[PDB]
Amino acid sequence: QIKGIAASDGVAIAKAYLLVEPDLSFDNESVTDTDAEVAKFNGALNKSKVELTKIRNNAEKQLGADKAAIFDAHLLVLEDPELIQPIEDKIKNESVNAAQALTDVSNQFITIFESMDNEYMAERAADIRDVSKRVLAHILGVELPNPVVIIGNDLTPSDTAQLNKEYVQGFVTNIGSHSAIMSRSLEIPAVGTKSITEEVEAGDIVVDDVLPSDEVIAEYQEKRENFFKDKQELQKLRDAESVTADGHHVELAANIGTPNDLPGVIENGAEGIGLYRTEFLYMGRDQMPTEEEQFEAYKAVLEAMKGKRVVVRTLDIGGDKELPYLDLPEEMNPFLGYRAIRLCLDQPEIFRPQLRALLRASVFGKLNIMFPMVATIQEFRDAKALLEEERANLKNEGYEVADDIELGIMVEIPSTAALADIFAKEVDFFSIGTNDLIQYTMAADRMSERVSYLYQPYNPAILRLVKQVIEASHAEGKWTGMCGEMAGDQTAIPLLLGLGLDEFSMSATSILKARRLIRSLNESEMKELSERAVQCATSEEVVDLVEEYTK
Amino acid sequence: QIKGIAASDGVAIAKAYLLVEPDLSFDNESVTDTDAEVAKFNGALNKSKVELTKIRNNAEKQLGADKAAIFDAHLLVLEDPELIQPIEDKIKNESVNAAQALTDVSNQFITIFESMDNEYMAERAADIRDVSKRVLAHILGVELPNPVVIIGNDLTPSDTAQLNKEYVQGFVTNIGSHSAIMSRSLEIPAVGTKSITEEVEAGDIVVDDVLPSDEVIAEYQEKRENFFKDKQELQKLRDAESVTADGHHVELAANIGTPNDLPGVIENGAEGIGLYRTEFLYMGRDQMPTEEEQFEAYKAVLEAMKGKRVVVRTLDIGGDKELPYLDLPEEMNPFLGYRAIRLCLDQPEIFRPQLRALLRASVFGKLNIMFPMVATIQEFRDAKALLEEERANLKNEGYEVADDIELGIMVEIPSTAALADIFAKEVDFFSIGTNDLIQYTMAADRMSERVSYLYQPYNPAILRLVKQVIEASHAEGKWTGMCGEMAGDQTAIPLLLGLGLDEFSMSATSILKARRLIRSLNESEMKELSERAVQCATSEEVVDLVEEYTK
Repeated sequence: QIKGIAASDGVAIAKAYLLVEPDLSFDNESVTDTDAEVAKFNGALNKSKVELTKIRNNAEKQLGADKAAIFDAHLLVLEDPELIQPIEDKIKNESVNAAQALTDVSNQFITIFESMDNEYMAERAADIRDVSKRVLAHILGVELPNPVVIIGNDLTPSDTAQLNKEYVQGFVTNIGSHSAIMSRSLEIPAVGTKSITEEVEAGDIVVDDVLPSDEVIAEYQEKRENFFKDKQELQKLRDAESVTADGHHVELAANIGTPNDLPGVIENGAEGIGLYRTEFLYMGRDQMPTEEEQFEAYKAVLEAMKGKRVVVRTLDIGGDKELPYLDLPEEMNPFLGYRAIRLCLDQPEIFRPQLRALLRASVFGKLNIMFPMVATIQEFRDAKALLEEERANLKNEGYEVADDIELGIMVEIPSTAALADIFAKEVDFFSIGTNDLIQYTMAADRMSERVSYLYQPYNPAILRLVKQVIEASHAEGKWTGMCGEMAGDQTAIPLLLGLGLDEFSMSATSILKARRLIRSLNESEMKELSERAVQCATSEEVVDLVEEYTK
Repeated sequence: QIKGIAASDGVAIAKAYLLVEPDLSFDNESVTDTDAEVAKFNGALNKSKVELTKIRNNAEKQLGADKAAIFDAHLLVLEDPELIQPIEDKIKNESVNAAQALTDVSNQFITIFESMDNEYMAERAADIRDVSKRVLAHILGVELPNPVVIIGNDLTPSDTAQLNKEYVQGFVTNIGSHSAIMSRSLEIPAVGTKSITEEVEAGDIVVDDVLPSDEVIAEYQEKRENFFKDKQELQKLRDAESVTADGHHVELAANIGTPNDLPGVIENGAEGIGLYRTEFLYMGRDQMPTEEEQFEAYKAVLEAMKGKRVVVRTLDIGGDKELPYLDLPEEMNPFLGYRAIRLCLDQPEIFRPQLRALLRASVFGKLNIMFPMVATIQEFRDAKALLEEERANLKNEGYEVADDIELGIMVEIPSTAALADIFAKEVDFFSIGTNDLIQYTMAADRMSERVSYLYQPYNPAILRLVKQVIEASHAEGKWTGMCGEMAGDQTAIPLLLGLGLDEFSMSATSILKARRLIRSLNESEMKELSERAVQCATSEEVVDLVEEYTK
């Protein structure tokens, strides 16, 4: 029973392996029948060759290709006549046994090859030493490791590969890395010991380190069908609908910041993209991104989502970021200054390329465009007018532009929530960016440590502003989404459901667990939780109410 | 008709003065009756002395005291025998007239005294030259200036004082200072000319520069009874109530930042102090202010207001300010960080001295304590608990502490407005600090130029948050005040009245004009203006509605 119960999964229950290198010690004896001694050596030699030729071929046809070149090198050594002949001649002319004959001759090679200090000649001496050990073991009749719950002294980042990952089930508990690496990589169990070298015999274990009992072999056995159970039923929801137990439907979209995030979107079952952050196109470069370059990236995503909603956020950046082209002064409170839509409306030369590209990409999918940092109705109107201006420009140039592009704002500035009903008439949708709404509403820097205690996503104040935005959009027949981390928060989800949020958008690695929660919930019950939640005074009271309705 | 119609008031209509130095040129003649010529000189000498002795005495008994020492010096010169005798001897022995005799002898003195380069010997030569000119004028029979609408070539910061400020009514239009200074200082009119030296004769003007017409002398005459009319009826409201034409009562308090602001509070008719900023006690020093020092300053004001409400704001400061004692890190967005109540609750060693002093000072007047930057209900509760803790401490030490000290928060963080109804139960009052509420609600730095266009006090969003705070306090039987510049804004006042704000607090120099506006208004009509105002979409629409209801 050791520790280090991490690095990988749990519950293994298999045999063993013990990669401990056997005792290949021998006494330098003298032989009577040298011919027999030479045949003995030649027999171990060939046995080693068929062994290697089996290891090689059975490494490529599994999971090697490039891992199968060390064995061909191992094999090349054994074909070297300048190695074999000296051994045989020693057996004959010196009348010593094969074991020492092999060792003596191979040692000389090891000696000469390491004193060359070449990165390869030291590799050669390493191959000789490695294969010489194989023949020698055959020569002495000692069965050595080769391709169960593996267990070894150290952590070989080369030895742990020979075995077939298939039968290589269970775990691999050593004693402290090269072990904890493939531990989680092979998706197996682990459980960094020390005195594990004296556990069970060669027969044997149970990862989770228990080894055996034959009694409590049922507890962990079903505890395994509890680990795979969750992971399986979870991924099974990949295509399942996002519906509450009582039939209430919601959409679970993903937040991405690059077309490279697309694979994670599909493998998690997102129902669309609620936030396509576009800063990656502008940050880390010396020139602004061209219309054509942005077009390609918007179109790629629109098309890849096959008609699913894709909400692109126009440039949301300010002076606190590098940006060599463009000259943004220092600023005392950048989060309260010249940034996002303020910068874009003030510098249309950086905004037009983005709007033209979006407009052009709109024909390849279901595109929604949202503006960040809008504080006033006139700012939305100016942005929209500029979008319409380039719309007309694109048509007079022959380009096709989708006519039903929904325009919204990302609610983050409190004044925007205070006027929800007014914006709800001119806008097509709202998307609550709680990361910044919490910040501005609590007047606490989302990145500051000294005041992080005021960054309260569950505070009644936040819930109330979220509610008036949602209710304001529904009254005008529109919808409201959320792309702030809150939307993927297990504690917030129950509340958002009750409040009536239409679409939740989050990192792809959260949709599944979120879909699970949403299914095991009653909207009628969540609605009640939210009505009381917005009547609380503190965040703690809100939390207590959520742990209550989600017992 | 010149220009420069500023520097002072308007509408004068008086005589003239023309301080132009007369022509004191004379021809060096020869005299027959030297005795008569000496008596002539002696006659001008004595006439000058009684003239000066009159100027001296009639300078102290008016507005001089320290201005009456130049004349005694002027007089001391004329008593100097080393000056007189040489003149007389010249008249007798050289047989030349007094004019040249005086000039010649005085010149020598001027010569000798200026070549000494002393700051005083040059002052002596200046006195001689100045008084020598007086005798000489008498000697030639030339009436010179002495103590109407003054007019002169230059701007003498010494000549313009001889005349009695009483008869010195009207203005003083020169040609370009030493003129524009006392222009507004004497509260007279002005109207920086150039070719004004050739205006009206010695008889004569009308400041406002018209001079005379005897026809349009009625227009400006009543236009004067329009200037003094406003200024008079305005100060008459010093003791008048702050009531709307239809009987709605409100309080007009003052905002101060030091006991030295007290005189302006009384002379403007403030009905109390709505904001006593306490930063002055902490800024610009190397040690924190002691309890005793703060006590003295709070008590002084409490007592001086004779039972009128005095709302003290606890320390409202953050890292963006010097503050040598205390160590506040750099911070990227200080307005969104460690400051005000956040700093005080985190460093009670700086907060307790302030609360103890306030508690102690409470027995000398009607004190209200309000906390700044409160964002959460728990922050108010923690501040209150700490106040109660020192309350108990002070009583167990023998100090007296008023039991009815009202506790409130300065609403500036949006979350605070979103939860108005909750705070309205635990707090005694609210005081809207619109300077920062506008900033956080519009997410625009109150001090930043590039985004000042978003600092919109009349934006519907701001009006709505103000309204929900006021309505929330009234429902709990409490009151709401406002100390942001908005409360003293002529455009905002009509709206605040309609919204039902109980107390307006502003710089003392605004209460009068504000009281005027409030009186010439119908609350029932203002209430209607506000209901529509909170239904607008833009600031411009709000403004248009105010110019409409205040035609």
